[PDB]
Amino acid sequence: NKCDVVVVGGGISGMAAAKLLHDSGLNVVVLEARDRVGGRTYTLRNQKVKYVDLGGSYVGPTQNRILRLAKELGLETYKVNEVERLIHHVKGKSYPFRGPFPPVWNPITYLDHNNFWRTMDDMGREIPSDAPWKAPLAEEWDNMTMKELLDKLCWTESAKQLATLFVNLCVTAETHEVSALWFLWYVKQCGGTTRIASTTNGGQERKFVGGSGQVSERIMDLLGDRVKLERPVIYIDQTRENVLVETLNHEMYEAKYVISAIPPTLGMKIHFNPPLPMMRNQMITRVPLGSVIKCIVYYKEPFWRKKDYCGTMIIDGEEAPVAYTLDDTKPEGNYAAIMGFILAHKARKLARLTKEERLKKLCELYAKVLGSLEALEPVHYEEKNWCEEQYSGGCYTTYFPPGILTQYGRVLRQPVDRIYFAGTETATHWSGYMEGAVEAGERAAREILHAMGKIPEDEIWQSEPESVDVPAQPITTTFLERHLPSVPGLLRLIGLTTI
Amino acid sequence: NKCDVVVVGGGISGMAAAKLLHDSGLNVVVLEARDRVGGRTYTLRNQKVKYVDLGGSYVGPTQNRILRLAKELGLETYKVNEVERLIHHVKGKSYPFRGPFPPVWNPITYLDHNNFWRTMDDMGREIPSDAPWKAPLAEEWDNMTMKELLDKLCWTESAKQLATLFVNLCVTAETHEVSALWFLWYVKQCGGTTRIASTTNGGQERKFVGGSGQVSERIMDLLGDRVKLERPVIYIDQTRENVLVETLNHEMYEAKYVISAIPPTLGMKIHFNPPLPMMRNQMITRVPLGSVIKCIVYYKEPFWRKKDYCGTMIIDGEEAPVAYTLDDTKPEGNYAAIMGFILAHKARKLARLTKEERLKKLCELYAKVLGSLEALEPVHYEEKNWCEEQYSGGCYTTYFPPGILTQYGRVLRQPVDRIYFAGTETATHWSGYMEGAVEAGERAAREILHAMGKIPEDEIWQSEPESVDVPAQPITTTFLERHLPSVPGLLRLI
Ligand SMILES: *Cc1cc2c(cc1C)N[C@]1([C@@H](CC=O)c3ccccc3)C(=O)NC(=O)N=C1N2C[C@H](O)[C@H](O)[C@H](O)COP(=O)(O)OP(=O)(O)OC[C@H]1O[C@@H](n2cnc3c(N)ncnc32)[C@H](O)[C@@H]1O
Ligand SMILES: *[C]C1=C([C])[C]=C2N=[C@]3([C]([C][C]=O)C4=[C][C]=[C][C]=[C]4)C(=O)[N]C(=O)N=C3N([C][C]([O])[C]([O])[C]([O])[C]OP([O])(=O)OP([O])(=O)O[C][C]3O[C](N4[C]=NC5=C4N=[C]N=C5[N])[C]([O])[C]3[O])C2=[C]1
Ligand SMILES: c1ccc2oc(-c3ncc[nH]3)cc2c1
Ligand SMILES: c1ccc2oc(-c3ncc[nH]3)cc2c1
Repeated sequence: NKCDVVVVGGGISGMAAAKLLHDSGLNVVVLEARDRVGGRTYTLRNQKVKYVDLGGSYVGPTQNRILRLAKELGLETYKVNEVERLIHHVKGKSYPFRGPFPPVWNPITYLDHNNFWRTMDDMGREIPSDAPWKAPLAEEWDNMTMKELLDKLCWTESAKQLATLFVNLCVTAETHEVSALWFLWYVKQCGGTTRIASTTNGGQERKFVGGSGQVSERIMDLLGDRVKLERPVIYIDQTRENVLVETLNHEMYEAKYVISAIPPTLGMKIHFNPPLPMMRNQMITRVPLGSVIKCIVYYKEPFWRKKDYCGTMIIDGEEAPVAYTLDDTKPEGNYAAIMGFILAHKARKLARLTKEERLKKLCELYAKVLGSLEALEPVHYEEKNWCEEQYSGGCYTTYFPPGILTQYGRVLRQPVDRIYFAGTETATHWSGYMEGAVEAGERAAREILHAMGKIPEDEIWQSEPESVDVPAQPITTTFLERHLPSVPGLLRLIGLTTI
Repeated sequence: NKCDVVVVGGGISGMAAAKLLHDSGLNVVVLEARDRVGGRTYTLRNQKVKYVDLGGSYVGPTQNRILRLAKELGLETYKVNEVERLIHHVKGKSYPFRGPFPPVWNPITYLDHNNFWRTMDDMGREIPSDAPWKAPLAEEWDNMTMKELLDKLCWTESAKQLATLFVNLCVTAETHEVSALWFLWYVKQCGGTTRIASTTNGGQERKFVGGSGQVSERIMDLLGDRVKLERPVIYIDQTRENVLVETLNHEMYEAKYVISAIPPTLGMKIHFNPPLPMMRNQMITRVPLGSVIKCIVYYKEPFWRKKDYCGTMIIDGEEAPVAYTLDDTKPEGNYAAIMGFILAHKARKLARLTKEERLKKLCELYAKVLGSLEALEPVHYEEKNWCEEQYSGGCYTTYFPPGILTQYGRVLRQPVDRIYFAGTETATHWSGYMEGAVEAGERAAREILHAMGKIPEDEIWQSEPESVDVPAQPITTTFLERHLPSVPGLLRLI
C-alpha cells in the first residue's frame, strides 16, 4: 500500500534504483509483472547446464557500474574463451584470424573496409551521448536508415556484407529498420566500433560466475518482501496528492514518486490518469525492441579448441541460421557449449521450426563452419526466443526507426509530473546493456532524491570509478588507419595526376 | 457478466461489428474506453459551429459500406465545396487551377510530375489489396522508405516537394518514416492516386449532414446499455472455456468470442493470458499512428468564393503551418469555415504553441494564400490535436515503418484463438478510413458467425452494391499521360 517510491519493473535497472533508494533511507516497493526478477537477464539452472544465461550475459571494460554493483553483491567474472583463432565464414568458406576484425587482403577492399569503420566512429564523434538529436546533421542522419548509409559508404560488397552483420549483431534489427543517427549514437555511446565488437578489451570480454541473473536476485534478497512478484502494473493516477499505482491483481500502491524501469514501449501496458503528454503518448508506440533467439548447444568437449578455434564465429550468408557465436564453456573447462544468436528476420523466420529442427540446423552449420563432424553430436540444447516475451517485447533493446529519435528522443527520460524514467534505454553510456540499466536506475533514483531535497542537483549524474579488476585498454589507431584514403578519395587522387 | 461476443472499442469498426452481430440475434457488449463513442471520429456541437467534425469527416464514391450503414441510420451527405478554383501556393505565390492536380508548365518538370503519379499507380497494380506482402517486389519496396523512392523517381525539386506533401497529407507521416511498400499499397487500396486525392469523384467528395460522429452515436442508440462507456479493457483471459475480459474499473465480461476493434498498437494496453503468439506480441509495438491537428477557422462569410476560390489550398513549404485545406462551410452557406490539417512533424512542432497562437498563424497564412485581409478576422476557431489521445494514438491511421509490413503484415488480421480483429487497419479497401472500419467490423463479425456455424466460409468476405446516391465515375487517363517519357527516358532518347 503506502511507501515513498514505487519502482515499476524488477529488471537490473529497477533493482539498482530500488537498492539506491533503500540504502538512502527511503521506503521502496518494486512491482514486477513476472514470477521472477531479472527481466531481460535470465539464468536457467538445471543438472545438464549447471547454469546458463538465456538473456543478457556479457560484461567488459568501461562498463564500470555493473561491475561495481555485481562486485558489491559478491559476484565474480570470468573471461570468455578467446585463446585460439576466430573464424570469419563468408561465401561458404571459413577463414581463421585474430583481433578486432577479419583481415582484408585486396587493397581496394582494404581501403573500403578501413574507411567504413573509421567513418562510423568519425560520425559518432559528432553525436553528443546525452543528446544525439543535437548532432549538427541530426536531421539528415535520422531521415535515413542504416541500409541507406551503408549504400552510400561501402564501395565494396565485401564491406557492405560485413557491416550488415555488424548492425544485425549489435541491435538485432535489419539495417533497413533502423535510423542511421540512432545506430551511430548507439555505437558511439558504447565507446565505438572496436569496443562494442570486441571480446578481449570489449563488450563481450566477460561473464558472471553463476549467471547474470544473480544481480537482480541478490538485490531482491537485500530488499526482502519489498519486491512483489506477479504484480503487472495496469494504471497510474497522478491526480491526487499521492501517486496511485494499481496492479492487475487489483492491489493498490500509494507513493510520493514512481520510477518506470520497463522498456519504453511497455509503458503502453499502463493506463494513465491524467493522460501522458502528447510527445510521450506517441513516443511509446514508435520504439520497438529487436528480435533474437539465444541458443546454446552442448557438447562432450570443446572440440573446436583442438583445431585451434576459440569458438567465435562470424558467419555471413542468408542460409546460416546463426550469424555469430561464442564459446560458452564453463570457466572450469566443463559443460562445453557454443552460444549462438539467431538474429532479426531469422529469429522471425526460424521460430516456426521446432526446437529439435533448430538444433539440427545449428549443428549442421557448426559442422561446416568448424570443418568438424563432432558438431553433429550435441549432448544438450537450451534456447530462448525473446520475441515471445509479453514483458520484454524483444531483445536486446529498443531501436529507433527513421525520424523517431530527433522528433521524440527528448522525452525518453523527461519526468512526467512524479514519474521518473529508468531502464537501459534512458542511459547515456552502454544504453541497451546491463551497464546502461544500472546507470539509468541509479540516475532516476537520484532525480527523485533531488526532488525530495536530499541531494543537490549536481549529484543527479554521477561518474564511476574504473573497475580495478576489469581495466580498460584505450582504443588506439595506427597512422595508416587514420590517413589511408577512402575508395572515392583514392579515385580523387587518381583524377588529379591525370589532370 | 455473460454474453455471446464482447467487442473492444466503440469506434465505427466496433459499432459496425456489434450491430451486425446483434442484428443476427447474438448478445453483444461493447466495451469503450472513453466517455464517448466514435473513436477517431468526433463531432462537436456548439452554437458557434452548430456541429463540426474534429476527426474523420470525408466520404466519397467507392466507399459503399460506410455510405450504406450511414443511410440505414438515417444520415445524408452533402458535397464539399469545389465549385470555384483550387489553389496551389508555392515559393510564396498562389496559382489557381481547376481539375484534380495543379498544372505544371516547365516541360521537364512536367515529364517528372506526370511520371511520378503514373509510376505510383503502375507500382500499385502489382500489390494485392488483401496481402501487400505478396507483391513480386515486396521486400525491395518494403526495405526502402518513401523518401528513398522519391529521391529515385523525382528528377526535379518541384515533383519531389509536391510528392512529399502528398505523402504527408495521405498518411500524416514524413516520407522517411514510412515503408514504400506500405505507402504504395495504402494508395492502391483506395483506388489509386486520383481517387485518393480527389474531392469531386474522390475520397473528399462528401461530408455527413450533422457530423460523422452520428454513425457511432446512432449505433449506440440502437444498442442501448449494451455499450459500456469508460470501460477500458485491461485484461483478456482465454485459458478457460469462456473468454474472460476485464476492464479498468474491475468489471468482468464473459463471452464465447471477442472482437478487437482498436488500432493494432493499442493492443499493448491489454494484458493477455496466455501471452499472445510471438509475431503479434512484437507487431503491436511496431505500428504507430500518424500526427495531425485538425483546425477549423470560422468566418462571417465564405469570402474566398467571391474571388472564385473554392477554399481548397495546397500549400508548399516548411514555413506554412497547414499544407492542405478545404472549405468547411455548411451546405446552407452559413457557418463559413476553412478546414486545414497541421501535418506530421508540424503537429509535433506547433503543439507547443497556445490555441490563440496557432489561430493567428493560420489566419496570416490563409490571408497570404487567399490574398484576402478578411482572413485575419476570424469569428471562431475549433481544433483537435490527435497526437494527445491515449485511446487513439494519433490519426488518421496506423503507418508501417520500413521492413514491418513484409515481416508482420500477415498477423494483422489473424485470429488469436477466440479473438478476432476488426478496426480500419485490417481492411482491404479504404483501410485507414471510416469505409475500412465498416468493412473490417462486418468481416470480423462474420468470421465469428462462421466460427459459430451460422454462415458458410464464403460469406465471411462480402462485396457491397454501389451506393445509388454516391455513384463512382471511372478514373481516366490521356494518351499523353500514359506515354510521355520520364526525365531519364527523355535522356535515353537524346
Ligand atoms: C534479451 C537479451 C539482452 C541482452 C543480450 C542478449 C539477450 C538475448 N546481450 C547482452 C547484450 C547487449 C547488446 O547490445 C550483448 C549482446 C551481444 C554481445 C554483447 C552484449 C549482454 O551480453 N550484455 C549486456 O550487458 N546486455 C545484454 N542484453 C541487454 C540486457 O539484458 C538489458 O539491457 C538489461 O537486462 C535491461 O535491464 P532493464 O533496463 O532493467 O530492463 P528489463 O527489461 O531487464 O526489466 C524490466 C522489468 O519490468 C517488468 N515489467 C514489464 N512491464 C511491467 C509492468 N507493466 N508492471 C510491472 N513490471 C513490468 C519486466 O518483467 C522486467 O522484470
Ligand atoms: C483523426 C482523423 C482526422 C483528424 C482526419 C481523418 N480524415 C478522414 C481521412 C483519412 C485518410 O487516410 C481523410 C483525410 C483527408 C482527406 C480525405 C480523407 C476522413 O475524413 N474520412 C475517413 O473516412 N477517415 C478519416 N480519418 C480516419 C477515420 O476517422 C478512421 O479510419 C476511423 O474512424 C477508424 O475507426 P476504428 O477502426 O473503428 O477505430 P477507432 O475510431 O480508433 O475506434 C477504436 C475505439 O477503441 C477505443 N479503445 C481504445 N483502447 C481501448 C478502447 N476501448 C476499450 N478498451 C480499450 N483498451 C477507442 O477509445 C475508440 O473509441 C481521419 C481521422
Ligand atoms: C562485424 C560483424 C561482427 C563482428 O564480430 C567481431 C568480433 N568478434 C570478436 C572480435 N571481433 C567483429 C565483427 C565485425
Ligand atoms: C499533391 C498533394 C496534395 C494534393 O491534393 C490534391 C487535390 N485536392 C483536391 C483535388 N486534388 C492533389 C494533390 C497533390
